[PDB]
Amino acid sequence: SVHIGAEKGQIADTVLLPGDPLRAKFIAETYLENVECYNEVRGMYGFTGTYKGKKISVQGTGMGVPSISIYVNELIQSYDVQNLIRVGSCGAIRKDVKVRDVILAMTSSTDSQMNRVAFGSVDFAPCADFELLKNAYDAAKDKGVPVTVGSVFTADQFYNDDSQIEKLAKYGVLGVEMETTALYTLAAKHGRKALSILTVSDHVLTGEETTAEERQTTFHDMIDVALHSVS
Amino acid sequence: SVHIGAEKGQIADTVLLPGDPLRAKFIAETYLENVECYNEVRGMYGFTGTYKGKKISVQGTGMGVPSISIYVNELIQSYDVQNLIRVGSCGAIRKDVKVRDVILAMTSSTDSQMNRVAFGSVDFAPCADFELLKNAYDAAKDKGVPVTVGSVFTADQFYNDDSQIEKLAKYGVLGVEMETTALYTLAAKHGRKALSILTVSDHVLTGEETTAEERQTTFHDMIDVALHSVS
Amino acid sequence: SVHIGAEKGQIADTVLLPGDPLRAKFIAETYLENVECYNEVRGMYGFTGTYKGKKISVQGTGMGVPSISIYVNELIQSYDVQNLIRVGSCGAIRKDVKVRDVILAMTSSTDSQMNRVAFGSVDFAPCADFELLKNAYDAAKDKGVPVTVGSVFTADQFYNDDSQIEKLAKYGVLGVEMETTALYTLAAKHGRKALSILTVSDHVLTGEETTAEERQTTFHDMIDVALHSVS
Amino acid sequence: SVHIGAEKGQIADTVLLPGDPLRAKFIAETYLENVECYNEVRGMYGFTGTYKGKKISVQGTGMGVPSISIYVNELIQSYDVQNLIRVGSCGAIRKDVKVRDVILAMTSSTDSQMNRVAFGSVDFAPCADFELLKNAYDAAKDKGVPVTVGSVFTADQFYNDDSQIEKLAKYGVLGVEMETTALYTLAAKHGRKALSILTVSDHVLTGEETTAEERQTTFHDMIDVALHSVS
Amino acid sequence: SVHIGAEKGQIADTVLLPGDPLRAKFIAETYLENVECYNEVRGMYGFTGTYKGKKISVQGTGMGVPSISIYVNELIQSYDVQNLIRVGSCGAIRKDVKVRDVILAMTSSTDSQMNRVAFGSVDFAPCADFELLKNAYDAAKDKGVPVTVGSVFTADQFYNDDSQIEKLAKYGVLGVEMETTALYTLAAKHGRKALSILTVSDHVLTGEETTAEERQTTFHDMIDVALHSVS
Amino acid sequence: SVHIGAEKGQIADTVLLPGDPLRAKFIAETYLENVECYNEVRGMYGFTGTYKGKKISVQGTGMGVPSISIYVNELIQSYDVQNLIRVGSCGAIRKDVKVRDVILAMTSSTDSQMNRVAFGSVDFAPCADFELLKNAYDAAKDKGVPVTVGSVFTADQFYNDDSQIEKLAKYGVLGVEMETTALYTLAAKHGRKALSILTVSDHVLTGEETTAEERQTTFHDMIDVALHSVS
Ligand SMILES: Nc1nc2c(nc(Br)n2[C@@H]2O[C@H](CO)[C@@H](O)[C@H]2O)c(=O)[nH]1
Ligand SMILES: Nc1nc2c(nc(Br)n2[C@@H]2O[C@H](CO)[C@@H](O)[C@H]2O)c(=O)[nH]1
Ligand SMILES: Nc1nc2c(nc(Br)n2[C@@H]2O[C@H](CO)[C@@H](O)[C@H]2O)c(=O)[nH]1
Ligand SMILES: Nc1nc2c(nc(Br)n2[C@@H]2O[C@H](CO)[C@@H](O)[C@H]2O)c(=O)[nH]1
Ligand SMILES: Nc1nc2c(nc(Br)n2[C@@H]2O[C@H](CO)[C@@H](O)[C@H]2O)c(=O)[nH]1
Ligand SMILES: Nc1nc2c(nc(Br)n2[C@@H]2O[C@H](CO)[C@@H](O)[C@H]2O)c(=O)[nH]1
Repeated sequence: SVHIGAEKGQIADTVLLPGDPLRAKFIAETYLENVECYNEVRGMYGFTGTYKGKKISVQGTGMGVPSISIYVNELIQSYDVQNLIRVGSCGAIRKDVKVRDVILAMTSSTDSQMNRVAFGSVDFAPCADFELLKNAYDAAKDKGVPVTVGSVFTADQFYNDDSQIEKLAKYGVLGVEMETTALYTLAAKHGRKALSILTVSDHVLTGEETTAEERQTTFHDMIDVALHSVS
Repeated sequence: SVHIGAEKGQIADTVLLPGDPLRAKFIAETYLENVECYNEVRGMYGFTGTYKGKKISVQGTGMGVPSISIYVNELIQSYDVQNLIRVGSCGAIRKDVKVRDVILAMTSSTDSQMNRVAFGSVDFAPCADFELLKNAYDAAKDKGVPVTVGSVFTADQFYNDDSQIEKLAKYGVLGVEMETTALYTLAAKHGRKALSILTVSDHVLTGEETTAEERQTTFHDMIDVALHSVS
Repeated sequence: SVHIGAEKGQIADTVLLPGDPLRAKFIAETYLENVECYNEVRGMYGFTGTYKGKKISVQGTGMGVPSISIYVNELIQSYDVQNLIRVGSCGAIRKDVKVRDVILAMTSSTDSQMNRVAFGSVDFAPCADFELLKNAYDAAKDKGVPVTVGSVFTADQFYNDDSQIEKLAKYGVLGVEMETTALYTLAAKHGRKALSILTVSDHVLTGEETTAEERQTTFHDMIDVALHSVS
Repeated sequence: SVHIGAEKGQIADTVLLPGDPLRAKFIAETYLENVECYNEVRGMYGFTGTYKGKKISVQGTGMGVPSISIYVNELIQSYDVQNLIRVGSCGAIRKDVKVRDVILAMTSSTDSQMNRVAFGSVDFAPCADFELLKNAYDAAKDKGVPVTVGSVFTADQFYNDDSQIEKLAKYGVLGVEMETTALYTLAAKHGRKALSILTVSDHVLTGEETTAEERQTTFHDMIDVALHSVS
Repeated sequence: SVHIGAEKGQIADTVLLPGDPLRAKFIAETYLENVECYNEVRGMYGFTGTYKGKKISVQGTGMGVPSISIYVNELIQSYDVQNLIRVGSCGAIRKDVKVRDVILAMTSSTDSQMNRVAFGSVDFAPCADFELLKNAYDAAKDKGVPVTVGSVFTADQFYNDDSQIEKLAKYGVLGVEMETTALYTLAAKHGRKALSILTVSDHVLTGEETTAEERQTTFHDMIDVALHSVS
Repeated sequence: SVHIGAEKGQIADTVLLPGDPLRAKFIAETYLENVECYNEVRGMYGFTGTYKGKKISVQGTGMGVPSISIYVNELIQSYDVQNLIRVGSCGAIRKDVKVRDVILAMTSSTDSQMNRVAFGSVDFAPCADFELLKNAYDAAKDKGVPVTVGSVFTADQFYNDDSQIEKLAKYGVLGVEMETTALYTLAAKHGRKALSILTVSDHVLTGEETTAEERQTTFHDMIDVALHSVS
């Protein structure tokens, strides 16, 4: 595989997908037993290890549809990965999305052309794998972790003169990130399972920041939910 | 309201949405107590009645994004309707979608331009209200009704020289109907709740028909699921 | 035929196409001899009968490109229908379109994606069959019925936050309805003949309503023109 | 006016619009009394003269939407031109369009982006002014000149690897030229009157050429029809 | 060749491409030895002659993507033309583009659909042939003629209610003309060499005109640069 | 600045832009004096150091329009960067592009929607800053490094079922990468200077790989050209 320097078997059925390869390192080393690094290519670290005696891998994706598509493609095609879970965050675009909320994306809107390229006059709506979604949801409820289930917006431009998120907020969209559409689309295409779990980095519309302590907590809940949504 | 001849209060918080106004009549009269017809405009019958002592209405929608949008718009704007549930069927486009399956749409793809008109370079992904979805799902599981959760395709043309459903099947899309995108989009826009529950009228790709008896059963399960997903 | 429960021969060469299936019933029973109903499917009534000893049928279409396309498709493919005439109304978008005017559409603009789906980078301009147009025009002139000949706009959304009709008015477009583009496109594709004849339900831009009496008259003139444009 | 070197009044209410400025010269000098040339700018000759004691002008347009738009724009804006009549030819794309036929375009399809630029998600259908159309039609019938009334295709590329005219033929489109959409669109926008009258230069699909003698005749009929459609 | 009445060999490897066929005549007769006119078709004059003992031709193109595409297509396909150089002018859309500047276009933006037709979801960026570009640049520098190298905008509409040139100026685009995209695209497609050299007819945004004397000079420099960029 | 943890002044006027943050480290440490790392955020290392007594920085960009846009945006907005030079490689899509060639992109095509989002019906052609281009070209020629000047294709999908590069090759496009369009577009928008210099990682169409030794050499020439194109 071109972008991942690993061997047959070095990668688990379940990969967790942060955007930052340093959060990849942090996650593995903080949460997992007998950790191994399998990829050092391009600094986009991946790691396999164990959680409750079950194998789990953690691969960085980079930022943007185009970067994540690369990793998801190779993970699926070259390493027969079965379940794929994005664990990152997003800018919240609604007031009712609270900074302690954990978002489970049923679907994703986008200004990426990726789907228009393949489909033309169809708006393809990507779709989370429901069984993973239900699991993650259950895992949250049973521990009373605050959870919201709805849609997000996979953007191409972080800095965006022509942002239409105001209109997206008005249609119930929860927050904007930059990966989900690609994950959900590529996974479904290959008959695989995928889900994005997200925390709120800030409220983008009402301006305000969230604190370091608030981020640590919700981060930690995201990884918890992800892990138990699986074991 | 232009298309519905009813009075303030004559319509419930929860409306069920068949496409056929004669299935609207059938549903109400078969399932509901002390039934009343409130709309005779254009033959697109609507009915309010009672189920387990709780008010429920049933309004026909017509076929197509443009027709349902009319009814959904008026129901929401003129009659402050809170929950909206499409109960119809669809052509299945995958082999693994069985003729006894009951489909709960998390989202919908489309070749309707309705969203491109409002959004331009965004693929808007419509999103089912999750709380209704979960309810309907639970209601099925607890009675052991076979249920599938995924996406569908809201088409504009029934007869379609340029059908791309083959490609849609390959991405996990379950079946094609002609209403969901509109329901989900208009509902979310108005901060309301919506869901499409669907049965399989036929397999469109593998050609074969389903029998009258198979349709009666699954139909009956759809209305059951809808009702209990609410009470 | 899937949507029409009729037998070979039960449907005439010339079908008149109201949107409302109750105007279908009204028209037939008010204007035609030895009337027969051939379709009760979905409440979308169709009727064959006689006018001046010549067979004429009247089929409801529903509202929207997607609904009418269904009926037009089946009428053409399953019942070898030769001439198709939409008789409905429209919202007028110009001041010079008077509430007593009868509109004959030479062509139609649209925000439906139906043609973009089939054609891509082509703006397909649908085209009325001229021989029917000329007839209808003659039939009006010879009785001195006020008649206007120009274009309309086939819309997808009745209620439309992103309405561009102001700009359409400025280019001479007369009024907005929701069926013509589909009729004209499907008819021409099958080497058949089609025409939309329309009355003014209201002025949409200058706001004002038209009265019940004004509508009865112009309605009656529309059906007159349609019938004589044929006999 | 930038592209036309003429003075207030030097140009008539009725301008005839060939594409070739040498057919402009030919037309005027062959058909008109006391001829005057008013424009020599860019070689795109225009001429005013008299026909049956009534003033008529004849201005070359060039080939393509972009060129004709220039001349039509200036003629309308700078010289208050009221009626505009394209007299050129086209490649026929249907077998039933005979080489002696004279085409009156009710409307025009296009791959020009001109309308998509102004309108976005609307397919704008340009529309001939009916009163001119009727006149031209009458003028043909009364002299028994063979005449067809339908649509054409305004193309951007003469030589076209991606030609979709095969599909356009199947929808009843008669022939392809390169000016009409622009004429009809700009004229209607300015509350003016326009019409394209066309002869068949060749059959494009069935390959075959038409002879010099056949072209002279039909040409001559086109100019005849145009003139009498006015006097 | 359909649009050019010339014989095998009558046209040089290097053709200069003004838009005006009268500037074509002027150029040849002012700059070239033993001049011959080979095309009189449609008034779009072409001329072959000699400059410093080397053959050079000069063909008018008309205005617009669609017109120039015709001439470029035939010149390339029918007369095996190798180098093609547009010598015209443009409206400047930036303050820093001075009225004495000579523009060499590396590339061109457009609202023509020509490339979208062939490519769909790709923005094709046309590309000047660099060897010609470098030559022309050198030829300017060595004589100290003021020269700017950047991009332009090939527009379809001269008069443009929906002009986006303000936004184009902000991205460094230098000026607007109506031919370059077509030249560069068709030339590259046929493995040929092309370049647009342009003078400033006016500043379009800041309104002001340039004088007749300023135009004569820069014109003369354009033709100079073109010729020496070749000998 | 959100994505780069550096202080005012820590970053030079001239930044070199590899995609791989490990090639960023390699480049700096191999080519530059008194090297300093200023960014460790996300593993996307940036470094400032000295070359021939002049300050030069080297920042990784990630893969894809969306990732590079982030870094370019911050570098320009937060650190007033003046010149930006992408030094990476690309898949060659033409036979005449030799594995030892060094590509200087005058412009870039794309299937990214980034520009369509901002521009709509315009194909925006991004444009390299010519002064940097000329420098880099000169620097190559004077040392006799093999250099090609033309266009490339900025793709969104590395793995691409719907690849149109075959058609792009036919129009002279040299190779496909994933960053240039974004660089050139964002740089020009902010009145800055940018250039992509590229080596050939493989021939994508004719299949064959290039060797490790061939890559080391051309890589080394790319960095050489970049540096001297500046000093
Ligand atoms: N567009 C956008 N992306 C965001 C935002 N906050 C975050 Br964390 N992201 C994510 O973080 C990366 C860029 O910061 C991308 O992967 C996004 O998924 C935001 O406020 N806006
Ligand atoms: N496009 C499409 N629509 C279908 C199909 N089967 C059914 Br029931 N429908 C639904 O039935 C109506 C038309 O028959 C529309 O509302 C659709 O929701 C099908 O096989 N294809
Ligand atoms: N969009 C639109 N459609 C209209 C209007 N008035 C009428 Br009657 N219609 C027609 O009536 C149906 C919806 O009311 C559609 O079939 C349209 O053809 C109007 O003011 N606007
Ligand atoms: N695209 C196209 N245009 C044609 C054709 N025949 C003729 Br005459 N034209 C017209 O002639 C000019 C180019 O030859 C354009 O103005 C068109 O209006 C044809 O076969 N194809
Ligand atoms: N759109 C546009 N085209 C221009 C302008 N100035 C000139 Br000279 N042109 C060129 O001149 C012709 C129309 O006047 C076209 O070929 C353009 O190349 C201008 O200010 N705007
Ligand atoms: N699409 C594409 N990108 C390529 C290729 N070879 C290379 Br190195 N790249 C570049 O390398 C990264 C992905 O491998 C992207 O940044 C591209 O710029 C190729 O053959 N195809």
